Amino acid sequence: EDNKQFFGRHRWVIYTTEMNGKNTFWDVDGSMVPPEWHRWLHCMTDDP
Amino acid sequence: VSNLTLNFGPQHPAAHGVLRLVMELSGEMVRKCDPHIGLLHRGTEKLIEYKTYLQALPYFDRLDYVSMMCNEQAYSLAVEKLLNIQPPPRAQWIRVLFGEITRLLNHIMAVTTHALDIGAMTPFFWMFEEREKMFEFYERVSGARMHAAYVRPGGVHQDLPLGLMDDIYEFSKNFSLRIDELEEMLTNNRIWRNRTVDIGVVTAEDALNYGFSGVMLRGSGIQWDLRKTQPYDVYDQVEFDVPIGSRGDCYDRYLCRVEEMRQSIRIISQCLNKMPPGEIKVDDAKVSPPKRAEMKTSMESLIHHFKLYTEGYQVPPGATYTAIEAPKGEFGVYLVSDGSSRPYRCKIKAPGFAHLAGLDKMSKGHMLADVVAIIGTQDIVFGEVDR
Amino acid sequence: TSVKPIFSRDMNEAKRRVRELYRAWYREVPNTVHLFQLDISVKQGRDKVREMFKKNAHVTDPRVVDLLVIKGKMELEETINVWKQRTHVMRFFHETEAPRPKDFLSKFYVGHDP
Amino acid sequence: ITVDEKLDITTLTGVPEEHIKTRKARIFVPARNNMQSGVNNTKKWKMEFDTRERWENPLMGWASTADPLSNLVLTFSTKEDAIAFAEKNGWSYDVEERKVPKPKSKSYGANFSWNKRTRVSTK
Amino acid sequence: GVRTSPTGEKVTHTGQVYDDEDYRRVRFVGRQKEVNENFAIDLIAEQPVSQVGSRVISCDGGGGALGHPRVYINLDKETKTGTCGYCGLQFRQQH
Amino acid sequence: DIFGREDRFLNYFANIRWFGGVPLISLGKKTVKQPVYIVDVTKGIINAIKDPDARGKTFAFVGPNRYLLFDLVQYVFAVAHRPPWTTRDKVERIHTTDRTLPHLPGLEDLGVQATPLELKAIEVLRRHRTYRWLSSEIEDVQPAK
Amino acid sequence: TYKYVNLREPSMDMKSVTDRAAQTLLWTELIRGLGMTLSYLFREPATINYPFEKGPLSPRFRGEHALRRYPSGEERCIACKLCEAVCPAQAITIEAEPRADGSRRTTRYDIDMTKCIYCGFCQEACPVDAIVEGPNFEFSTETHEELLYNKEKLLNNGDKWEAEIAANIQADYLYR
Amino acid sequence: TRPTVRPRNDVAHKQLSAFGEYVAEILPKYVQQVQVSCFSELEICIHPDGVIPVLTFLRDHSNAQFKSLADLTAVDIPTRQNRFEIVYNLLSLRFNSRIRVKTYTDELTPVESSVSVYKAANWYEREIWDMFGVFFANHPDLRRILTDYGFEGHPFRKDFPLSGYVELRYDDEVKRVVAEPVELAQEFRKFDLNSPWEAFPAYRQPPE
Amino acid sequence: ASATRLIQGLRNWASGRDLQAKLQLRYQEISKRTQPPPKLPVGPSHRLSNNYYCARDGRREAMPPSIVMSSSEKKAVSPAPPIKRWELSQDEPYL
Amino acid sequence: LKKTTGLVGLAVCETPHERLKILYTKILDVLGHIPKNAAYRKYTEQITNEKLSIVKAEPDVKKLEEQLQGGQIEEVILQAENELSLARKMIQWKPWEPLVEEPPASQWKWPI
Amino acid sequence: TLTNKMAPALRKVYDQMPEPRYVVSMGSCANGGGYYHYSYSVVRGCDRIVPVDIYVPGCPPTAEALLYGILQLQKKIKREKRLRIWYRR
Ligand SMILES: CCCCCCCCCCCCCCCCCC(=O)OC[C@H](COP(=O)(O)OCCN)OC(=O)CCCCCCCCCCCCCCCCC
Ligand code: SF4
Ligand code: SF4
Ligand code: SF4
Ligand SMILES: [Zn+2]
Repeated sequence: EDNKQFFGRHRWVIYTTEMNGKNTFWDVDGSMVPPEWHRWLHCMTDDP
Repeated sequence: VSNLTLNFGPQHPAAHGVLRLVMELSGEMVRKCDPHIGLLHRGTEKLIEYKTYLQALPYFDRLDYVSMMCNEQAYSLAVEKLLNIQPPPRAQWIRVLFGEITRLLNHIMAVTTHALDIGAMTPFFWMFEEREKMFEFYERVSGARMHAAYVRPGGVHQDLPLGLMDDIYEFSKNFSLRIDELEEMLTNNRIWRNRTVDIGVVTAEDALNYGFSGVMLRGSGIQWDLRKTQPYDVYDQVEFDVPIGSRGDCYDRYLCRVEEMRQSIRIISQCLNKMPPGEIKVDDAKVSPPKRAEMKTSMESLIHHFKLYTEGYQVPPGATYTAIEAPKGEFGVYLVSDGSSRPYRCKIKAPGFAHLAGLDKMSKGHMLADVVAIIGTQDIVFGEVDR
Repeated sequence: TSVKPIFSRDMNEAKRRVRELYRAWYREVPNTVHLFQLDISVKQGRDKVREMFKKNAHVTDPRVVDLLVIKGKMELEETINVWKQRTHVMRFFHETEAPRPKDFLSKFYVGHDP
Repeated sequence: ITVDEKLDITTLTGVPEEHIKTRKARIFVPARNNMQSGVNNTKKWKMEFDTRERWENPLMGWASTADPLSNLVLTFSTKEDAIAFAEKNGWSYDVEERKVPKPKSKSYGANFSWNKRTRVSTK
Repeated sequence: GVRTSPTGEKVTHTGQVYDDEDYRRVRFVGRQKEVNENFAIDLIAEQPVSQVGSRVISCDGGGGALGHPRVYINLDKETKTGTCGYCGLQFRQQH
Repeated sequence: DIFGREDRFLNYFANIRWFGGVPLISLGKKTVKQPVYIVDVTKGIINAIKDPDARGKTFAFVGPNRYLLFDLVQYVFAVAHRPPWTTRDKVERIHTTDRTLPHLPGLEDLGVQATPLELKAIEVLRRHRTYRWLSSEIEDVQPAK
Repeated sequence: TYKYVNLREPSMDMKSVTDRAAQTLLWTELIRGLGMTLSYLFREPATINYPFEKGPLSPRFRGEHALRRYPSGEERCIACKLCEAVCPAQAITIEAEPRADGSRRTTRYDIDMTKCIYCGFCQEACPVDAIVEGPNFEFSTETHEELLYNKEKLLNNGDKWEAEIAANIQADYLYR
Repeated sequence: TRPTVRPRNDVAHKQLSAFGEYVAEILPKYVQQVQVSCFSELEICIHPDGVIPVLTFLRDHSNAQFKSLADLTAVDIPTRQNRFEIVYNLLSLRFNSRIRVKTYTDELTPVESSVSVYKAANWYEREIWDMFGVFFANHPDLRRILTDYGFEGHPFRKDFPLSGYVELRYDDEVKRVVAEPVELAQEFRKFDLNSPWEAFPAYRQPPE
Repeated sequence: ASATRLIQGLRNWASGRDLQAKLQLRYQEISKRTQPPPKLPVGPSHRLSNNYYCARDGRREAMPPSIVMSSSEKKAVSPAPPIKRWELSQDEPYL
Repeated sequence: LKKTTGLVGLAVCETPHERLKILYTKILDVLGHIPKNAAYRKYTEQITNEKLSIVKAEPDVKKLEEQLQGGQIEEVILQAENELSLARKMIQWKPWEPLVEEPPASQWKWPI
Repeated sequence: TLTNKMAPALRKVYDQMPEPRYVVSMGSCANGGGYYHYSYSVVRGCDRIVPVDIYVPGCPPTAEALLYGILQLQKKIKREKRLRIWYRR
């Protein structure tokens, strides 16, 4: 989460690897975020 | 013999909707053009007959998709008018606000895409960024991006989320600066101007017979407006002024769209200043559903909920024609109601369906390379024309 | 019983106009079947044309006849030009309609009250 | 104008496919749904069609058909208009006769009457 | 750990299990047959039997404005457990 | 030999015309052949599949009329005019000659119509300059038929 | 009121037409104005990296169709048919057989996400708020099959995230 | 009645009644029924002849202008000896008013060329022909708008079901799009939403 | 904006004055999210003792009156007085 | 004097007065050639004489436009033209004769 | 929305294309009929015309969602493994 320097690109993520004991890195896409981080990452709510 | 028969093309990179076209021409000059419309025709008016008023409303959203809250306002005003209801004041004000916001949308689109079609790859980008801010507003308001209704008969529902009008204000603050940036991007450009100057002019009475209603009549003489003459809601009160032009030249129509964007900024401003905190929906439980707190715990609210969804409110019989000012010009729906839940026969009026019928005369005097600009100049969506 | 007849007062001029129309079709069958590059022999196409005329042969009222003639000159007015692709002109022919059994115990044998 | 007076039955071939021969059309006045009491559903003649088969779709099982005319209904004011539209529009029809409640005499006092067998127990 | 068919299919909280004859079963070849592993009914008997020292009680079903609408259920008959029509969670009057 | 749009037979003959001009007819004649159009075949299969008493009965398909000699090659080469494989496996394949044995249920014994070569041949061939329908002068070998 | 443009007197007087021959001839307005207002380039563009960053949204946003259940899950759906009754695309299916306990739930509750226009009406009509439009837009199936949802898939969708939806509903129920 | 109800004005009501009455006085030939909606929109019924004369009038006469044609449409009503109501809906430019002109026809009886007054009527008439099938005498052109070229049957009229009688698909047999009798995956479930009790007492008709 | 020196002089020198609300909208003024939870008013009616639904109904009217229906030179009155012509706007007469 | 009128396709004629005089006298002649009962001649002749007198009064151009209540003078002239055309077109096909056949008499009841 | 009238032209546009090609169906309409799926002129799905790979629902699908669809198409391109089966092993 950025210092708030700017909107729209507020916050950002790295998905890393091994999720569900399946795939690998380089496969990054959506749905890698769990539900609550989906909420707070989309500007839905300002509270992590 | 000579002449030719040429045809359309499937898309420009920004293309909204596809027409065919058959132009019998002379050497690089079009003597006769005969647009084939009806290519994309989804048969809404037959569908609406099978679905109740509350159900058929998204059709009135997406028949003309670009300008949306306006069409919403048209159908809603129709059902209210025929149904003898008035929305509470705050509903009317919100409806005006998003009405002129939507007008800002459809105008900025029409202008920019009119550039991208002709050349000028960039202004499309600069301004549709701001348009993305606009949909950033809708997503808060109605809970979805574009087609989300947020308009009913008997007033809008689900009032603004707390803290929205701040964002509205903030966009409206510097939008003036940015649209002026477009005005330096164009308007004294020798290229764009010298491409569209005298192309596709119109005589005022001729426009009346051909039934053009919109920036057409605006930019060509014949001073007229529905907003001023037949105020359909509190949109009467706020002060502003419409532009005109004396050259009927298709350049006037452009500049008139611009100045209507600016005036739209005025109306948005004054609206933000005048907003009463009354309520959202009307208070009549049988026209519009109760909020859940009253729904639960109270019997009659529950019943009117359940039936008002299953069967839907019944509208007394009558024939109405309502007309509003939509960014493509005069838009309207003619409702025909058997005393019932469902409607019966409702034909929308597409300004594009009129304006498009004018290419025959308008394009008679200029070769096809500017028939491009002739089509694109009058705001038109082939999703709205067909229906 | 009053009426506002269209192009003809009596079935006479009706028969006249439909004769005209069939002349037009029998003119332009080869030009089209060659024009859209159909696989049908001109003879076959013409036979389907006269068939489509024969289907309606039992009509009497010359209002109806005249209106059907308007339909005909309208569709022919679309085929004389290119406005209709290979698709529809083929769509008069039915290749992809499965043959429908018209004999009883075959119908009964399958369709269960068609 | 030269109105050209003409006498023949009106028929239409400018309308859809061979369904006209096979299907019979039904005319009636729908009888009140009994589980409610009220007549406003009644008073208007209707036209619906002989129904046709429906099956369980192997992917889901929604009902499905080729019966384009299945879901139509046409409200008429008087039966003469039903037979008129059936004749004119070309496909065969069958009429059902309209029925009404039979006029009755209910006297509340007859609940309590002296020698008459009618008496309301519990009221 | 759902009850499993002799074929290996997992029956559902409304038993849908296909029959060995049915060809449609082939659509599950190579791809999973999805069913919620947590049944509903199994969570009804999970709940305790609430008791109230009053005669007639309410259920919002999880609090105001979120839940099912109010209904007052009658506990008069104590030889059975009076059940809400929405939640399904029983009530009794204590003795 | 099965005949159709994307098939490997008649299209092959259309594409063998290239350099050297020696597809076959080394010794000439000696080749009787009756290509059959594809939809007749596949309709054969579907009737065979949905019709009882098609089980346990072996039989073959026949080009109904044509039963051509190598005059085919110059025909299909004549119509449609003019613009990794294998050895005598392939050219001896296409050079194989017979209609074999008459008694086997041919076609109608499975109850389906047969298609002569001409029209469908036009359809699949296409090519040329496309601008003249003309005639094309059907081969009509039917030797000894 | 009417405020009109382009009706003006171009001055054919001197010192206007000076700058008119300069204007036509030397392209100053074109060059200066346009080339410079593009040389406006340096402002940091607005672009967002979608895998690693995501644009803004709203608590009322409409995702995919998760069913919900009570605490101690009851299958909050009562089967009352409303969500199916108001569906403007008609795409829903409900068949409800009273189950073992005597309470009523649905046997087959289906959706065609193809047909679904994502109204929000089925979110308003549900008396108990059984079905709610999800926050997550998670999609791009490889077959037209996969976009049709059983009651089961909708449940599992509801289990995958709730406290999500619980946060949204708990936020906005004051508006509805 | 003060809140929640549209306030109605009697000024426009009396005015429009006066104007329609006036039209009835000056055109006794074609005028049949002149009524005013209680929400104040004047609506005039016209015999299916004087459409050309009546509209030539309503474009001129200097006490009325109606320079602009708003929209042209029709409504398909069975039960009537004439199926259709051709509805001319006009816009008065000078006076701020709109009035409607209703005319009727059956299938066979044409309506004659409203083009010669309003150019805007050009496509509205064609669209009516294609989507309904009301023929228009000596229209400058008649073609198909909003439907397929080979398409047939005039869809909007209630004789024509929601879906069509055909569908499109493609198959490697013919290498072209084809047509087959309509087959739906889902039945288009039908609903009866009409409740009894006559919610509106005013509009009731006398029973017989 | 981000730290800019001499390029923001370029931009100040091309297109004129700027830096109020950088086009990107990225600097604060985001309202947080709902510091108070919303609570909404309720308009007319929603009150006992004032009203009966008959008075405030507003539907159930308007049977359209028919005139001249077939079944003192006066004034030749128009539909209404014409539109009083518009006037200019003192803010900008022209632009 | 003035300048190009606001309307795009309309000429500016420096002689409005006697132009209107001519046109209105024409409308009196032709409009008077109609049999005199029918309301059309009555009302049209009334308004025509009235507005004519309005022309007989104010000499100036602008205040004439003001009190006249029409549009800009050119628009008024045009509308007088169309008035005349409608007049003679109205001499043809005799609009004032009694009704042509009444409707089916069951037709116009809306609610069905 | 894909109407009957447009459909043939659509398949032609498909039909002159580089042989390796992919079709992404966007929007509830084209992906199986969407808000219409009924009446007549509209074709139901774009499968009935051309084969399809990535169905992205939404009405309209949020630009982010469409983009996620294109990315998932890329991840279908990864596993093509098209050539080593031309090696037939
Ligand atoms: C003292 C001793 C004697 C000294 C004598 C000295 C005399 C000097 C007098 C001036 C000299 C010439 C100045 C330049 C003239 C170039 C040609 C020209 O004038 O073009 C103008 C012309 C006008 O367009 P238009 O109005 O449509 O045409 C009129 C036709 N009736 O066309 C146009 O305006 C349109 C052209 C648009 C081209 C596309 C846009 C180009 C944008 C970039 C241009 C600048 C590039 C600079 C160079 C880059 C680095 C090399
Ligand atoms: S959002 Fe989808 S399921 Fe819900 S009512 Fe609309 S189309 Fe139906
Ligand atoms: S409205 Fe809610 S409880 Fe009723 S059937 Fe639909 S999902 Fe179930
Ligand atoms: S936004 Fe919705 S209605 Fe429009 S084309 Fe896309 S799916 Fe269809
Ligand atoms: Zn409960």
